[PDB]
Amino acid sequence: WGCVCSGSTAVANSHNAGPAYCVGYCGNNGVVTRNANANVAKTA
Repeated sequence: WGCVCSGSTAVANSHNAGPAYCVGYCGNNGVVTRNANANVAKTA
């Protein structure tokens, strides 16, 4: 189960995806962050 969110846990699981899929919820923090997120899921 690889699901990350750039806010809270309630929203993190709200979207989710799966152990086979990788999702990285980003915002207006920076391009780097948008990548770090997907990095935590893609690996999860």
